[PDB]
Amino acid sequence: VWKEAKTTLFCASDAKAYEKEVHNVWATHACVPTDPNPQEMVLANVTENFNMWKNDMVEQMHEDIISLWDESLKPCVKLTGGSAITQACPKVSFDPIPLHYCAPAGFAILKCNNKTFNGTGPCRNVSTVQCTHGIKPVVSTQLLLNGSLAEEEIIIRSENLTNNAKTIIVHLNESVNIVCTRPNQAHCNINESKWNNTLQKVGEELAKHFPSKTIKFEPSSGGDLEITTHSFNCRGEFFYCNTSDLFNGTYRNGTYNHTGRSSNGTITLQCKIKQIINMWQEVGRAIYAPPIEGEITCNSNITGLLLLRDGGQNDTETFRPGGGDMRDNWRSELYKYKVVEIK
Amino acid sequence: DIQMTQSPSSLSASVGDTVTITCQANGYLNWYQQRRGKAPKLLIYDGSKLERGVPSRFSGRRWGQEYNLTINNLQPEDIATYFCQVYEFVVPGTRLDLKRTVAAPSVFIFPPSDEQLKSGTASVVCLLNNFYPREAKVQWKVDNALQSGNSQESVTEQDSKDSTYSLSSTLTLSKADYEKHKVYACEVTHQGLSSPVTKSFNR
Amino acid sequence: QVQLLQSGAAVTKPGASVRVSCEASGYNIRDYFIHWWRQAPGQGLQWVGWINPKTGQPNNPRQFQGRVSLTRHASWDFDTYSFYMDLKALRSDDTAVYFCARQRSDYWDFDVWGSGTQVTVSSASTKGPSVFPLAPSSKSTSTAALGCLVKDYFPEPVTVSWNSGALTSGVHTFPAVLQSSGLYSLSSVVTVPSSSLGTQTYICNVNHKPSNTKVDKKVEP
Ligand SMILES: *[C@@H]1O[C@H](CO)[C@@H](O)[C@H](O)[C@H]1NC(C)=O
Ligand SMILES: *[C@@H]1O[C@H](CO)[C@@H](O)[C@H](O)[C@H]1NC(C)=O
Ligand SMILES: *[C@@H]1O[C@H](CO)[C@@H](O)[C@H](O)[C@H]1NC(C)=O
Ligand SMILES: *[C@@H]1O[C@H](CO)[C@@H](O)[C@H](O)[C@H]1NC(C)=O
Ligand SMILES: *[C@@H]1O[C@H](CO)[C@@H](O)[C@H](O)[C@H]1NC(C)=O
Ligand SMILES: *[C@@H]1O[C@H](CO)[C@@H](O)[C@H](O)[C@H]1NC(C)=O
Ligand SMILES: *[C@@H]1O[C@H](CO)[C@@H](O)[C@H](O)[C@H]1NC(C)=O
Ligand SMILES: *[C@@H]1O[C@H](CO)[C@@H](O)[C@H](O)[C@H]1NC(C)=O
Ligand SMILES: *[C@@H]1O[C@H](CO)[C@@H](O)[C@H](O)[C@H]1NC(C)=O
Ligand SMILES: *[C@@H]1O[C@H](CO)[C@@H](O)[C@H](O)[C@H]1NC(C)=O
Ligand SMILES: *[C@@H]1O[C@H](CO)[C@@H](O)[C@H](O)[C@H]1NC(C)=O
Repeated sequence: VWKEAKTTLFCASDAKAYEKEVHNVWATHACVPTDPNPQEMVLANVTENFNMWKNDMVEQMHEDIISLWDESLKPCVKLTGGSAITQACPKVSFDPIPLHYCAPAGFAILKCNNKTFNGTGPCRNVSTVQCTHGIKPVVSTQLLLNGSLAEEEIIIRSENLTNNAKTIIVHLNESVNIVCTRPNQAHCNINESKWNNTLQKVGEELAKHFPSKTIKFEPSSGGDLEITTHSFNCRGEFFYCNTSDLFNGTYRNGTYNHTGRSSNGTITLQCKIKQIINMWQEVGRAIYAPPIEGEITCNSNITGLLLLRDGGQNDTETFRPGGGDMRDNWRSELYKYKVVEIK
Repeated sequence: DIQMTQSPSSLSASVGDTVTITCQANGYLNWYQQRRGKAPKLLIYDGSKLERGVPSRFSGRRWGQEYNLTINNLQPEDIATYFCQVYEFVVPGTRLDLKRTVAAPSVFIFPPSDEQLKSGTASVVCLLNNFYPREAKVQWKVDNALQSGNSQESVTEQDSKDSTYSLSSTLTLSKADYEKHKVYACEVTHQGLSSPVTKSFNR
Repeated sequence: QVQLLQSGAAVTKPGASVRVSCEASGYNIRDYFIHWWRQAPGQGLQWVGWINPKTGQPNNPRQFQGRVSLTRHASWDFDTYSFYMDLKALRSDDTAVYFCARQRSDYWDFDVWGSGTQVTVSSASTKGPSVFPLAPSSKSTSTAALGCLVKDYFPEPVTVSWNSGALTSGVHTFPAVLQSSGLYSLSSVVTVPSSSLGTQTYICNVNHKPSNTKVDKKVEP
């Protein structure tokens, strides 16, 4: 009664047209208010196939957020190799709002129900919602500052585990808190006790598909500062937190040992607000004004990892933090969805 | 954990011959051709799919973990090493040789010159002239003792005249170590020999 | 038209560093990873690692992690990409030819390769060759073979001619092999008639143009 197809999806939102922040501003002249009562036509005994790495919905979400950052958080001077531009660079409120994405009439979004679904292959339990659940679009490398969590066991996501060129996405089960501040040279704060427990159980799942090997965690192997260093954006400020002591441990025999230089039972990552930024959206460099005066703090809860396995021959797989392409972030949320035409 | 093996190592055929090589693998396999001292050339990808611009006489069949590469009607321009590749892993490959009659190598051995002894170094050169196939085994023996880790050997290319090869091994050691022994031998093994042949000399 | 242009042959002393470039052009460069391979004499291709053009993210095996760093440099309209491979602490077995290649698809098929650059790790500066005679002390039939020995020179190459170019029949010049001392060494032998000794003058002509060294040598037992 249905087949797979492509459609120009529209976004649903619970935003407000009276807010200062550029997210509510955008999500009103670009999105349609929520239902908020969608129908859950859930039925069993029907199997469907999904693929989070070749999914059409991801590219559309990538497009709208691109227009968001471009017209919202405006820089001072951009460089496009042979053609620069100068404009006004006003500071503004910057806090993401959870968004939805819906299919028009004649089309339908299929939803998997197997909470242990990795991201590719068939799925026994299917349902149909006209839209998608509340999803917060957070741009962040290495770590996923905000997202959902599976109440079930930890799931590993990759287009191919055998392919070391494919970025690995780790969907956790328990939330891990992260606090990045700028008192009146910044820094993050992560609870080592929780962090040790998380990487303990991550290794158990990594040693499932790679049993014989001892799992490791080394810092990034190099590249731009945006990818090597865990970069994000709090209230419009481009933070770059040194992660060299965050990913510095070893997992063997069902136990994980972290180095990490924890000077007070808490992981401290030296952050720094930059003004020269390699743009993730368009190819070029964008310059910004110095931070705001006062406190700059946002309490985040990392729900996922972005890792890349090193290739070669030693019965010991080392994993370094990755990312770069912001599509992967939204694949870890849209993994359970797919566009399907009713006709 | 990717396991890949390729057979055979040595291979010989004439012009217009139909040739086949096999490579056991558990992943995406690609076939390559590499001429001497040059970059590898892609031929077959995904075990079957033919690369554009590549002669149609090349072909590959995929089933299970067994991968074949087939070259119908061999050509002189096809004499090169062929290696199969899965992801990060590359097998040494199969060397394609211009087929000829099995021939025994003419073994020679040359004692170190006096001028070199002045320098404090001594080099003994064993010679394997005009032979086929390429596969040969040269072991150095000093006072009935096998030498390991002090000998280098260079092999010439297949001649367009007689289609044979030449091998020159060189035992390198100090004059101090050269003047502690007497008999210097040179054992050579080849498919064209009834038994290993030794050529020695004394001081 | 997609072409990957690598740098010229580089000779570096051990311990020091070397840089191997690879000018990529003629395609949608950002959408394809660039991998590196090295080729020691004979053996098989060795994976050095890949690099993400847009990101700059490298991926090296543990045997290279620390000594190698893969970087890139864009152009004006991005029609030219410069992929740099830096190898910090060079050792003896780092001497090889490195190949800049392009990952076309997820099948890991490499359709476009560079010509390659000869990286020779040695600290021999520039020296002429030492010519040593090869002759049979004891006459046991041996149908007879003799030659010369080109020893301890740098760098390549050495042209070897017999009897000022007269003798070409049965002449075999062997490819030079790089010794552990950081000096090249080859040998050239010729098959001579058994009765030719004494009634024939055998002279080899070793030429080393880099160090401007040409030596004539006469060999007889
Ligand atoms: C299908 O999945 C839903 C959760 O999304 C669950 O409530 C329901 O029990 C599942 N159906 C069956 C038969 O297990
Ligand atoms: C997902 O499950 C299928 C089998 O149902 C398996 O082939 C595939 O490798 C899995 N994907 C991941 C990301 O592990
Ligand atoms: C985390 O996942 C492990 C996998 O077995 C599970 O045992 C544990 O209960 C989970 N903890 C959480 C997040 O509740
Ligand atoms: C790390 O976390 C695990 C799981 O919570 C815990 O059992 C273990 O004691 C911790 N390891 C160390 C040595 O602190
Ligand atoms: C993540 O979500 C938390 C809770 O709503 C919020 O306080 C925080 O600002 C978010 N992190 C960022 C910077 O996106
Ligand atoms: C992060 O900090 C570590 C420790 O000082 C340093 O070695 C590393 O270079 C830093 N990373 C970057 C790329 O700034
Ligand atoms: C785990 O490690 C301990 C030593 O710490 C060893 O005694 C035990 O055999 C190991 N168990 C397994 C199954 O690896
Ligand atoms: C791992 O952490 C320790 C403690 O900070 C540090 O000394 C070491 O250099 C780190 N290793 C890296 C950078 O991979
Ligand atoms: C972090 O996530 C957990 C999930 O249970 C939530 O309880 C907590 O309020 C979050 N912290 C904040 C304030 O973002
Ligand atoms: C991943 O790649 C391997 C390469 O052999 C292939 O066998 C496997 O089917 C791939 N997994 C999928 C279906 O994505
Ligand atoms: C591969 O070729 C061999 C002969 O060389 C043949 O025996 C075998 O059937 C072939 N494998 C397949 C499955 O095509």
